[PDB]
This record gives sequence, structure tokens and C-alpha cells, in this order.
Amino acid sequence: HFAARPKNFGIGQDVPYARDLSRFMRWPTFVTMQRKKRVLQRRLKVPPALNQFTKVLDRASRNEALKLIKKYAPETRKARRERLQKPLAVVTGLQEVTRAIEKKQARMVVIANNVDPVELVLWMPNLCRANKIPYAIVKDMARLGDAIGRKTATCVALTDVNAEDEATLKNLIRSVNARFLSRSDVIRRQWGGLQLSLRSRAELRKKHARNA
Amino acid sequence: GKTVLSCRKGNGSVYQVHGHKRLGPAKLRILDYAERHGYMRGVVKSIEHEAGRGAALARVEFRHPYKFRRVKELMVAPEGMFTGQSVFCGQKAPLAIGNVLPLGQITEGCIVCNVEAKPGDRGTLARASGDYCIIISHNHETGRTRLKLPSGQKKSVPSTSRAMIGIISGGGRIEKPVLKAGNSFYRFRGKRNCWPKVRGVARNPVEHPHGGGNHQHIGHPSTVSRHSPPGQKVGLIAARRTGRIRGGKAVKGA
Amino acid sequence: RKSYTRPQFRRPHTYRKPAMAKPSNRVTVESKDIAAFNVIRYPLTTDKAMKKIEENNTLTFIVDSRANKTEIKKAMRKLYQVKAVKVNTLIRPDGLKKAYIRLSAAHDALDTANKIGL
RNA sequence: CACGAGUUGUUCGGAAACUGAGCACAACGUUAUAUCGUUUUGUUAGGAAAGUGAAGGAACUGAAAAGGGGCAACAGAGAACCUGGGAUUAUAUUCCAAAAAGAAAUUGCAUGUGGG
RNA sequence: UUACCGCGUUGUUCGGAGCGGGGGCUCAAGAUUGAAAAAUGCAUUGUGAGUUCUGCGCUAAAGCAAAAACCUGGGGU
RNA sequence: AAUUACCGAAUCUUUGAACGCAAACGGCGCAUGGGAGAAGCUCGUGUCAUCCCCGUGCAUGCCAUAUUCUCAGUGUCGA
RNA sequence: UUCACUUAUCGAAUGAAGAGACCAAUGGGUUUAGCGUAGUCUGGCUAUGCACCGUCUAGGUU
Ligand SMILES: [K+]
Ligand SMILES: [Mg+2]
Ligand SMILES: [Mg+2]
Ligand SMILES: [Mg+2]
Ligand SMILES: [Mg+2]
Ligand SMILES: [Mg+2]
Ligand SMILES: [Mg+2]
Ligand SMILES: [Mg+2]
Ligand code: NA
Ligand code: NA
Ligand code: NA
Ligand code: NA
Ligand code: NA
Repeated sequence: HFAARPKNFGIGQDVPYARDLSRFMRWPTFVTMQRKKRVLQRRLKVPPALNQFTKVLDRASRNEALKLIKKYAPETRKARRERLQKPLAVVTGLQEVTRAIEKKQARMVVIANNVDPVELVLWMPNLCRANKIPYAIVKDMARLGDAIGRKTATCVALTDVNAEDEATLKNLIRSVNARFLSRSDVIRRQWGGLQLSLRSRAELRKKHARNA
Repeated sequence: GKTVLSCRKGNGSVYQVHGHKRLGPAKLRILDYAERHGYMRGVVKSIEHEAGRGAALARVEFRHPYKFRRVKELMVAPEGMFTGQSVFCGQKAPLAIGNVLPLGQITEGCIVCNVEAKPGDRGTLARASGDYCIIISHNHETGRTRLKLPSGQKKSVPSTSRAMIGIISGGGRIEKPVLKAGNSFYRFRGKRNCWPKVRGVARNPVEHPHGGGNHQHIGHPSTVSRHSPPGQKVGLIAARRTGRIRGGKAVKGA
Repeated sequence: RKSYTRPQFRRPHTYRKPAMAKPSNRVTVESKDIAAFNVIRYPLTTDKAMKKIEENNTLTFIVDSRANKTEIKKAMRKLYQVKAVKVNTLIRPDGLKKAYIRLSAAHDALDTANKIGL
């Protein structure tokens, strides 16, 4: 005595099932504001100095660079205390990295692309280009911090490497220069932003079709 | 001098409405998905009289679109509505007295009431006792409809705003003479504290611009400017004309 | 966190650690064998009180003004080994509280009054 | 004027425990200044204001429930008790004692009987 | 089964959408019989008039406050 | 010493910034620890439901913190 | 100054309760730029213009 009893979910008809209301719900204020900020930064016209932080290094090269930095990560408190009872590393920290760039000690610089007051690193590519230091802009300060052993990191500089990794460093410098140091005129020229929404774009396309 | 009464009334201390016996705001249904894409059917449960208002009010029961529940609304009844009647609201509705449909679907030259000025306002025009609008024309290019308001002025509204077919009930109310001060007493006891009315010339100079003198008179013209400060703006305000009109009566308004 | 079926967001349910019990912030020594002497103060010796003693098996006492009938019964039993079947109380116009205590028929109010020293 | 005494309630009036014309704590806003404003036409607040049923494997744990807390009527709503007394100097639908002068109604928790 | 006539109030009305006659179900207010209760109180049992709660069901351009608390059902459990 | 003077140890009712919620109310709670209870239960005891009494914590805001407490976001990533 | 745009700003409704597309550009990409053709630029490759590709997929009824 088993049979189907289908339900009608048209206007009128049967009381419907619980629908998902995520897109039309009233969210908390901080959720709303943090989404609208991204929308605004897409819609407005972005000057080149700020826009240069959107074009980042490719995923494969970023993985290789972070592997090298992790290999040369600095010491921990336990390691330093176990030492000094009787090494080569990367340079971390804004002040030390800036000093290494202002001298010629740095051989490459990696800069995170999502620092919160952007004025902390807005000027860094221009300085690395005024000197002849190869540099790249990568995806996450959280990933840089994971590489060096901290929570986050704004920038990292490599000064000296071992002969086991000299060839890797040379290839990395070449691939990084392909994207950042050699395209400096386009970088200085290119504006950004000015994206319509999908809704607006579809409306424009439909209007052109109807008027043609 | 002292403050004038028309300015005292703006604090609204003892001059606010008497609303203890009222039943609530009268409004159409909420413009939601079912009304935008189909129709909903309701049944008229009762017809009642609310203190201070000249028209009847109808209680209409619908089914909740999303839950297992019943929803009761309170609208202004058109003339002819009866208890047990079925009322349809939405796009696919037929044409009958009491049905709510979009103005773009109502034909040209028809009589409507409870009109929405902006889509979703839930009804703001032609709501007093015997009033109605007339649909003059449609314009499919811009999606607007032109109406003739009860005052005689013409207004254009979007074709998506809704209206109800018919005329508001209770017409002919102001045709009966009142004959007594007690009748006026009881009429205004249900509205607000505004009766009886003393005359400015019968007040004193400290109270009104018209008061004072050995004879009861205004010493200056009673037509005042539109830019007058509060307290000076009593009389005929920014009048374009005065006296008894001979000939056709024009429309009044901006 | 996945699908919401209501048109507005409401704070989620989280883990709440219950409040610990602190060390007590009172240091005074209080005795459990003493409170009845505070509850019951002294008896009354007026003509109405004597008439009640002789006729209705009732004793009349001035009691603590903040005590209630249940406490007065318990104190009566503890102080004098008797059982009270009714307590009626009033607050006097001079501010003191007076109780009319009727003993069970198994006890003689005259004998208890003699023991008290009335 | 002096001295000594007198007001007794499971049910009477109030509170516990309703809402009204209304008030204004929180939250937010404003002001050199909060000692200002909004705060019931369903109804705070750019607004994350719900703290426990059933559970299962003795307490813990957490599903479902938009719209914060409170006050304002001793004539509105609500509200389980009546007579007799030879029972006072003064209180009584409040006191009376095993033949309660007596007869009831109602609330909480337990125990037996029957039914289930 | 009623032929525009019939029923009914002091009074402004009711009837094929069911008048009237026979027999019934139910509600509201009273009466009666008894337990209480004579064991109490003090030193009978009939008419007429007046007054409350009650019933007769529910002026007006004036049209009869709300909530708690409680009651019954429809469903599932 | 019911003498005086001084002070190091104590006691310190109801309120009030008054702060669990109220207030012409000696009113009403939630959590936790105790006390009394010839109801019942049991072998004069012991135990005790409903009712009753006492101690402690429980305002809003802000700061710090959690051997590293529980979460939320079509914010940025990465599995 | 007149036309178009939408993200600032303004108004309304709601318990923020169902917007738009899938019907395909004058659209987006090295984390959905993969690949050709023609110029221009410094050896890792870019820029401009045009072509193909991916993103890109459903269905009442007739
Ligand atoms: K205030
Ligand atoms: Mg005068
Ligand atoms: Mg009393
Ligand atoms: Mg005197
Ligand atoms: Mg009353
Ligand atoms: Mg009472
Ligand atoms: Mg007297
Ligand atoms: Mg207090
Ligand atoms: Na004047
Ligand atoms: Na005159
Ligand atoms: Na005159
Ligand atoms: Na109110
Ligand atoms: Na109250």
C-alpha cells in the first residue's frame, strides 16, 4: 500500500518546502560592509600605483619561491637557545628589508599584495625599480608568514644562497623579471577598475541586440 | 505679543488625533512574488465602521504564501462589496468590482479607487467617501499611465502600480445639512480637538494679527505673502485671486 | 552555516562555561542553636493574655518583627517542647509584632505558663 | 491632662499575576554640556538582544521558535466561606476545640483502591 | 404539508430559505423533594402594591475598550 | 573596676553611586552551598517530597586574558 | 552645454521572502590567456589590432 503523493508548489497550491534565503536575507552590518567594499573597489577607476598590486606572480612560480624561502627560514627561540650555549637565512621585517634594498645586499624581494594600510608597501616596487633589484608581488601575507614561521609577513628579501640552490635562484630571478622588472613602462602606464556588473553587462548586450 | 494658535497646534499637545477606538491603518496587500507573477484569492469576512471615518472598511482573509497560517487584511471597501465575496489580487486577475490589478492591465476609460502613487505604496489616492480616479491613457513606450484625480488635476504614474476597481463607499455624505451644534460636537469628537472656531477679529492684539480696535475690523489687507514668517501667515495665503467667481471654476493647486 | 531558511540572521549557539563557586566572603561565626532566642522575645501578662491562657489554650508572645508563622512554630517547638496548632500574628501600633499561639490539646498552656514563670 | 490597655484571616482588600490613556531603562543619535530626543499606527536598535523540550549512550549536550527589559487601575478585567455564639471594657464573614457551634470550597505534594 | 392566506406582541412581524397540528432533543431562569437543620434563633400560610440582579438576543456625518487566564475542536504525535 | 584616656584586634540593622528585577510593595527571581522538617519510608532512631529559613554569586560599559575555550563572514587564500 | 552609465547621494517597501543570466557581447582571464595572423618593444617575454577557444549548462508551453 505504497503510492506517490506528489506536491504542487505553484502560486496558491501547497505550502512549500523551506527554501534557501541566503541571497535575500538581512546579514550583519560588518558582512554587508565587507562585501560592498570589494564591489566599490571594482567599480571605481584605480590609479596605476594602486593597480599594480592586482597583477601578481603565477601559481607555479609562487610555489617555487615560497619553497626557497621556507628552506631558508629563520631560527626559533628553542633553536637559538640550544645554540649560543656552545646561520644563513632570509631578511624579514620592514625596516631590515628596506635597509637591504637601499644597499645592494638584496638579490630578490617578495612583496605581499594585501597589506591593510597599503601605504606600508605602496612605494616598495618603485624603490626596487630605482635600484636594480628583482622583485615579485605574490598572493598572501598569510602564506609568507607561514613560510617564515610567523602569523603574517609584509615582505621578505633573499641576500645569500648556497651553491645547492644557486641555479634555482637564477631561474627564479629570470622568471620573476619576465613579469615585473621588464614590463615597467606598461606597469607605470596601466590604469584599472571600471568593471560593470554581470547584470549591467547583460542589460547592455540585450539592448544592443534589440536596437540592432 | 504671545504665540498664535495655528503655531501652538504644531506642538501637538492636546491637538493630536483621538485614535483609541480606531482599528488600524487601511492598506492593500504587500507587493510580493505571488502578486507580481500570479494571483491570490481572498474572502471578505466582515464590513465595519471605524470612528472618525466616512467610508466602510472590509476585513479580507488570505492564506500565508510561505507558512501554514491565515492572514487578515484591512482595506477600504468599494461600493457593492458584500460578505462572503471572493477577491482576487495580482497579474492574472479578472475585471470585477473589488479586484486589485495593475494599471497597465486595467483598460482605458475605467473607474478605479485605492490607487498607488508609487509601486508598493499600498494605496494613497482616492480613498475618501465617494471618490475615484479615471484612467485617461496608456503609453507603452515609457510604461506610464495618466489619470484624472478627484480634484481635477492630471497625474502620470508608472504602469506597475496597482489599483482597485470601483468607487469608495459612503457617497453622498456631505449632502445632508447638520442643523445643530451638537451634531458638529459629535462629528469632531471622533477626529480631534479643533471645534468650535473663534474669529481673529474677536480676539485681542496680543494673540492674533487681526485683533483689537474699537470696531471689529482688519486694518490691513488679508492677503499675505508666501514668504511670511510663522505667526504672520494668517488670512488668505499667497492668494492668486479673491472674491466671488463669475464664470467657470478653475482647478485649485500648484 | 550552510543554508538559511529565515529572512534575517540571528546569533548562533555557542559553548558557555558555567560560573565557578568562589570562596565565601563572610568570616563571622554563626551558631545554629541560637536563632530561636532571636525569633521569640518574651511573653505578655495583660488581662487579655491571662484570659486566653485560661480559656483557649493560647499563649501570647512578642516576637521578632520580621519572622513568619512557620518560623514561629518551629521556634516554639524548639524552645518549649510543645506543639502549636495555630499562630495568629499582628503588628502593633507601636511597632512590635505580637503572636497568639494555640497549643494542641495534648499540652496544657497553664502548665507551660507555670514552667515559663508567668 | 495622667496611668494602664486594645487591631488575630488558606478564602475579605492589595501584592504574587492582566491590559488602558500613558511613562521612559537599554540601544542609537544629537549636544562645548545629557540633567535632550525617539521608544504601540505590531511594537527597540546599521540590527549577531532566543540559553532549553525531547534527548540518547545524571547530569551534561543542543534542534525548533523575527520583532530587548519594565512600570502604570484598593471603582475596568481577575478573585476558592457561610451561618450561630451567653465571644470583648475596646476586634471579628479574622476569635470559638474533639460532639472543634459547626458545615463547606480550593491549592501543592504524597499514599492506598478501582479502572486502565 | 400552508393557495395569500395563516401565526403572533402593549409595541414598530414572521412564513415552501418551511406557517400550523402530533411526538420529541436542548438551553436559561425559577419551583418542588430531601441532606445541612434543630442539636440553632426568638419569647403561620395565603393575597395585593413597589423595587432591584434577570429575561424579553444581540440620537447617530455619535455605531458599544484591550489583554492575561481559561474552554472546545482540526491534525499529528 | 559600669573609673577615665588612647589605639593596632573586632562587631557593624534597612537604604543610598546602589549594581539580580521592581517599588506609596519591609515585594519577586535564577545558580549554588547549608538548616529545620513526631508527611510519608524504614529499622525511639535514621531518611525525607511539597512548604519555610539563612549564606554567596548574578547591572551596563571598557581593558587584559583563555597551555591556548566555542563560533560567524557570496573578506583574502589554500586544500 | 545633451545624451548615455552607476558606484557616491536621495526616496519608498519589506519580518531586507524568490534579482539577473542560461536566449551569449562593444564582456572577463597567466589562480577560467589556451592558441593563430600582422606590426611594434628587451633576452625570461610584453603592448596594440583582428580570428578561434575556455568560462558557457537546464526547462512549462507551441
Ligand atoms: K533619555
Ligand atoms: Mg474683546
Ligand atoms: Mg494578618
Ligand atoms: Mg492626650
Ligand atoms: Mg476591581
Ligand atoms: Mg482577595
Ligand atoms: Mg467598634
Ligand atoms: Mg536595587
Ligand atoms: Na501683532
Ligand atoms: Na462685525
Ligand atoms: Na468685520
Ligand atoms: Na500603551
Ligand atoms: Na501592573
